[PDB]
Amino acid sequence: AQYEDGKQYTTLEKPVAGAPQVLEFFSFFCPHCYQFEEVLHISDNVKKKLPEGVKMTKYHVNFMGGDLGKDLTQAWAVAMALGVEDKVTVPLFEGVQKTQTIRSASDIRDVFINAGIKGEEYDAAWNSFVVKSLVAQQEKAAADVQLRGVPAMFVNGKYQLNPQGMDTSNMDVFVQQYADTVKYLSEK
Repeated sequence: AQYEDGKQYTTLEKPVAGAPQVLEFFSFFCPHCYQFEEVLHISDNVKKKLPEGVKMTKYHVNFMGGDLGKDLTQAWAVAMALGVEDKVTVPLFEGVQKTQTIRSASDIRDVFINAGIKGEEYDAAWNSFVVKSLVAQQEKAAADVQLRGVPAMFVNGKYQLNPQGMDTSNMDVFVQQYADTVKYLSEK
């Protein structure tokens, strides 16, 4: 074939019932995630090629950056709850990996404040049980697929993207190949 198990994707031996259709895992400590978001715009290009009636989910993971890693997962829960993912993703990535001005929960908070979310509104979210379950979901989804690395994408809880098996000579070509694979896996 032209798409073959083990080449552009791998198949999960232990399939995951009821999973989100397109599920992506990242970490703000993850250098390739930085690339995936800021240089490649993977999530967005995948979306551009998905059929619609297709829900796209992105979750943070705990296993990088120790204590701040967890904070970052709670903060992403807050971002999801407030629907401000698009206003913090870039300053969070740059704060962790470019300028290195994120060192504590408080610095994470500053990004939101400067992105216009109100202090009160952030702290309330931060402490809300809706946010707790949202953190729980993120962890549960990671746990369901035996996740030990990011960036990672899963399609219908049964296929995992395999980007090491795609040409990286041209960044645009890498993205299209990636996205087209998601779409093929989507229709499978």
